[PDB]
Amino acid sequence: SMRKTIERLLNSELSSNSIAVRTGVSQAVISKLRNGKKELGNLTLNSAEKLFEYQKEMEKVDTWIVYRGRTADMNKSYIAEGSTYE
Amino acid sequence: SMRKTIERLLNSELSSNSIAVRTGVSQAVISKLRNGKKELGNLTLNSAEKLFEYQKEMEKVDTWIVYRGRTADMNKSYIAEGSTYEEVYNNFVDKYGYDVLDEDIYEIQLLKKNGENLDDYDVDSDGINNYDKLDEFRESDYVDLEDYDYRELFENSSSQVYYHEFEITHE
Amino acid sequence: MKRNYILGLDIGITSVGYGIIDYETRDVIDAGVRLFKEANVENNEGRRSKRGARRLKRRRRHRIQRVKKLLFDYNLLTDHSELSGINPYEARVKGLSQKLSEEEFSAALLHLAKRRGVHNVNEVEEDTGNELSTKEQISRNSKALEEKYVAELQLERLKKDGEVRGSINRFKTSDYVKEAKQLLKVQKAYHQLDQSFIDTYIDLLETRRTYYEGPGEGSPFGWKDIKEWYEMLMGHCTYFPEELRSVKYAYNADLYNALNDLNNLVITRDENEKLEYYEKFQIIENVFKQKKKPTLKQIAKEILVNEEDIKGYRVTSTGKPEFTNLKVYHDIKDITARKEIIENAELLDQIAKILTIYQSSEDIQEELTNLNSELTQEEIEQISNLKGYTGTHNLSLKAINLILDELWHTNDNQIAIFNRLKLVPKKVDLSQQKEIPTTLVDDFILSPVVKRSFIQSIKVINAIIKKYGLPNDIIIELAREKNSKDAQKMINEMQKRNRQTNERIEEIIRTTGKENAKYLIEKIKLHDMQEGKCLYSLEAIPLEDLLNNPFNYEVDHIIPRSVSFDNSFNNKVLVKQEENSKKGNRTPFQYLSSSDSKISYETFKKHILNLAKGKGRISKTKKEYLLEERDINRFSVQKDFINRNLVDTRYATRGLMNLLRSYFRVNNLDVKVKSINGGFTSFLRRKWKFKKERNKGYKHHAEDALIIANADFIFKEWKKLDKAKKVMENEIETEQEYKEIFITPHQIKHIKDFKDYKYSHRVDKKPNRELINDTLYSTRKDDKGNTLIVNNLNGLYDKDNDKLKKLINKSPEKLLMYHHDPQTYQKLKLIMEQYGDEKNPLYKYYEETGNYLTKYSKKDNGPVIKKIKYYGNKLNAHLDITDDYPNSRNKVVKLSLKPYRFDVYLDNGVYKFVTVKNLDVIKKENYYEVNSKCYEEAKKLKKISNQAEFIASFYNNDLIKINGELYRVIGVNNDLLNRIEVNMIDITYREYLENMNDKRPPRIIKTIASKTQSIKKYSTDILGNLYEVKSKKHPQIIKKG
RNA sequence: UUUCUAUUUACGUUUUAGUACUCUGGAAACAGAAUCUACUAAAACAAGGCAAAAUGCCGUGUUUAUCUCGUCAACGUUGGCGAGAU
DNA sequence: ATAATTATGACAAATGTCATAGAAA
DNA sequence: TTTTCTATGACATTTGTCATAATTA
Repeated sequence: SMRKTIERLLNSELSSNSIAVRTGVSQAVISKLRNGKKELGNLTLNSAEKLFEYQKEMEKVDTWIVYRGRTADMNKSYIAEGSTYE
Repeated sequence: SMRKTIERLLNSELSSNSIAVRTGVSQAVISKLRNGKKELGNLTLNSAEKLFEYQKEMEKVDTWIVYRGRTADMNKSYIAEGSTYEEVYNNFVDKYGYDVLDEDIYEIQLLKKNGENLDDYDVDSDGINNYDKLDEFRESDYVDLEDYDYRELFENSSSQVYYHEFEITHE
Repeated sequence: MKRNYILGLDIGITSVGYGIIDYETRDVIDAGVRLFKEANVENNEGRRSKRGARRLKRRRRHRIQRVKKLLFDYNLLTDHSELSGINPYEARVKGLSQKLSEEEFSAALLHLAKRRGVHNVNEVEEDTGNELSTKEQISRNSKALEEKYVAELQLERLKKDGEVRGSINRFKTSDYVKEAKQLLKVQKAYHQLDQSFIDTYIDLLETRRTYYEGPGEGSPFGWKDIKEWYEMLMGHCTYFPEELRSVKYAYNADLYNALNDLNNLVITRDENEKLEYYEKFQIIENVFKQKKKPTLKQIAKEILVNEEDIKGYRVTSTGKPEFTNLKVYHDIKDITARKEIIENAELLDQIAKILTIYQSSEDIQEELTNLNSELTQEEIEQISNLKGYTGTHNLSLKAINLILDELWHTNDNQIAIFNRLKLVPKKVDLSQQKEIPTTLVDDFILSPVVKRSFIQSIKVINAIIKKYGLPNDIIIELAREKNSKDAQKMINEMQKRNRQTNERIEEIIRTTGKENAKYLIEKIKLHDMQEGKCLYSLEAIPLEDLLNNPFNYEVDHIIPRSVSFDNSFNNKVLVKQEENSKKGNRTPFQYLSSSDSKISYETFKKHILNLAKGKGRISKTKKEYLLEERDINRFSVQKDFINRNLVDTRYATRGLMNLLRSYFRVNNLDVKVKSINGGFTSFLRRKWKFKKERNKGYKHHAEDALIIANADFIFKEWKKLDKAKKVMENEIETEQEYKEIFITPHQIKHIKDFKDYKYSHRVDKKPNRELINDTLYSTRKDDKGNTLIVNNLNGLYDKDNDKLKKLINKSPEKLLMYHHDPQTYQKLKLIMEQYGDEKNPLYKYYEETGNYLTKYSKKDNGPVIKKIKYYGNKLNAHLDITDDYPNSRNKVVKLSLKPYRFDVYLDNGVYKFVTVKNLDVIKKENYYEVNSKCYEEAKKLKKISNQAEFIASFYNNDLIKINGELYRVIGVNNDLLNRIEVNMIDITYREYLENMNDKRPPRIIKTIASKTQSIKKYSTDILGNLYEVKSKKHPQIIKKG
């Protein structure tokens, strides 16, 4: 539960309720953290891990994907590549 | 504060009180986590970051290898220590000098590892005696020693350091 | 001539750099560095352990000789008699009964004598590498020797185990004496013996020199009797010459150390912060006489105040508070608690001295018995078994009483007591001496590295005084590292810390997604230490906000730098710009007391104390700086800060400072000498931006020294710190004023541009330095007529030693076994092939069969094989000692003749040299003289004519000039091939290779045999001037030594 | 701040000698051979230098530019002293 | 309308930071 | 002796969970 990454989620433009739904942590706790009524240090490791895991997914940018497709006989091969699966 | 690393410190042989003094956390909590009366998840990030920072240093274990070498009579003792065996050789040739180990041992091992025949270079008690040829071999890109053979460099010298005993500490 | 100048010293562990600065113009008259090979305790442990051996060998030989002479007297042993075939063990057992023939008897007596065994069981001084301690071994042997004498046990071991020698044959002298007298009582009934002979033989068998008798007559390391023994072991006290130094664990000196700690303690109370005579007596009595190990909590309870108010005490490495305890007094109370013993200072002192000097308990009990005290006989036996009293040289008792009296009455500390009393060393009269005397450095107890550095530094001072006149000011820095083993440990630890911080920084850069962390390392280090909490307002601080808006937070100093003189991260914090602006050049105490802060002082203290304990993020000094309630305006408090941060306090620097100050005061020379802390020069290096690199060679030890001298000039151009100078030699400003005072890089570019950095090295003419590496390798003769050294493979059965394997597969013909005994090679090979996978096939064989590799036998009764000998290499240089070993079929040689010096000759236009080896310098009394015959033989071996002109003679580190490139000789590599070894004068070659990233081998080796146009000799004085040396026309034969 | 000394034990590297080992001649007594591997005694264990039946004694550490003047000492060269120079 | 989001609680059950207890060596 | 070892708990405070009441486009 890196303090810096959890800090990025709390300072993100993502909604407190929206973060809460995905994290599973209460919107109340998220709001009181942004309010400062609560401190990140006093947070249970379980809750801290959930916030850290949720923030990790957003750092999936810069991906490059290649498609190798073989015809049923494994003989003729079709290959294409691009930034997003689209 | 990765749960796995804290789980590793809890599973360590270090005394609950020993970790507490170093981390600043209470022996009570560490002992209760180990007993299982307390869940690592329920711990605060503040206290867990402390236990995590402790493990970090232990996780990256740094081996310290201390060379104790006694002269044949067991009377005069030579001792050097360093991080990788290569460091042990480099300290022993600085503090106590090269002429303590057998003459020209570093060169002889390098030539042997590359695969050259030692006899051609006239290996002697003084060691490489055909300096002219050694210089040519050095010119060729030699294959360097692998930090597991500096031990061999120390244990193939009996001129003065007859009894050699290496102690390796991991922490 | 006469030029006012400031002198600066950088006294390292392997160098002493000196620098000269103009008093007026910040100029640089001369810089340099004296060098010397690192002193090591080991070498002296070498000479001493060996001396200790030669002596054991000499005493054994002398006892054998005396017994042989005695047996000639009674006609039992005669020159004609042959003692060759008699077996010692079988004869001792027979003679314990029956009769012994004249030979067998002689063999047995000579035999016991060769080996008497230990006397004081614990007297032994050795490591437990044998896995069986000496005391436990004697205990087991005695438990086995209840009804059997020594000979019986040894013979039984030889017949059953097959061995006698080893670590199992360590006995006690009493059993040997019993066996000797038992056999003699029987054998005297058949041969002509008298009780005088019996007593003489028993005496010779058990005689031994006690530790307080020393060597015999005529020894330089001896003493006439026991009073002289006290004098030698204790030594005359430097402070009062006629009085001898006392022991350290003695009660009075314990009281002195404890009172030092008690005086140092500061307690925040309505009374004075320093404790006064009456409550000091109360605390010392109660705490240090009722509890074995005093703690801070006990002090707080007895004075009934808060432990939170106690500051200024020594702390252990683990953070536990440390208080020196009256160990001897509690040890007394443990056994006996009567009043008559514990309140007698002289009795307790004498008890301590006896326990410390007399190692043997039997001597201790006797010495207390001779002391007419109130001790009872039963109590003396128990007190005699006390241990851990092992300090010999400590301040004299007469001076200890004087210091204790002043300590009791006043709240002062030792340093200022010494200044007030003006105690001056009196071992050597400073008035008569023309130059600072290097003798005084011997007395202070300093490690040999520091002693050598001090002697070299004093010689540098003498040379500079003789050359450029009297120095107006001297600044002395002793470097932090105690010895090299610490320089590496520290460098390794620092590297590890740097790596962990780099790991934090790189992870932060990725998580933030910004590169701001690259210049934000100082703040980000502070953030987690404060846990993102403004220490002045308690408000939580986001790490991301610090990267996004670095200007919203600033690195403020807890204490103003005009007094704190501390610029470490301990004195730095991350605070709100408004908090720093409101705080000013003041202390956090009065500011949190003031209404400007948005938090109360008590809550601040509570948060600081809990934070300090948690996560070890607040250092010990950090909370003291934060909670410094005492006003900085007080002169004593500013002085305390200067001493803790700017003035060195280690014993070594002080002793050198006191010696120099006493010398300058006695001669009435207006010379101010001052010291600088190790971190201050690092800070002043950092802020003047001189730290480009640390591998430019030795010129680093010079440059730092220059900066040191510059410090003096910046402590007199500004009156704001001028008073502080008067404090160091013996108002309050903001931090930007501090930057204005110290950062200013004007006339400091001179250190950057100066290039004439003279260097010098210490020539080592000492003769008898060492002769031949000791390992008496045997030799054999091969088919081709050469001679091969026979190295022996050892520890074959050990798990990690794979030598046998590698040799077997690569070259079997090298094991002597291959030809002299073939069958056994077949057994070894079959074993190596089957279990070849393991690193050590022999260990795996032992792990499955449980048998060592026995020699091949038809009956399978062969002995074990633990050493296999193998031909190794050919023989080139050797000190042939074969003459000592009689009738040797094969030669016996030693290797690596250590060269003493080499003399260069110019014959027929070509330069050759003859190596005067150390073996050719024979010693007659005081003088050391070069063996003429061996020198002539070596000269003729080099094909040198008798009219060859003599050029020079080079010892170690004498400067040589070959073909125009200067070098320093380390010693000749191979004489036959005419190769000498030189390392460059400025930077050690190993470093010269790294600054070019070259991979050439590390030792420059140059050849003088041919194509050598010039071989001149240059020499350099302790300062470092380079003067070409014109030597004498005959090589030196007699060195006074 | 922890150096400088002090006494002692067992080992240990080596040679010789002996007993086992290996081998050949050979029925072998033994004769040898080989000197390899284990024990066992004795001897040497920095080159050596004193000393003279002594609980004997020194030899791997500290201190070190070189040349010179004179002074003094050991003994001519080294000292040591001083005073210079390079 | 309406839904997602934003602020405060209540409460059972923990936690950090201090002890002590008894043991163990 | 005595001095750290685990274990257990006290207490003031804070959690996590599970609510509301409001809010705005």
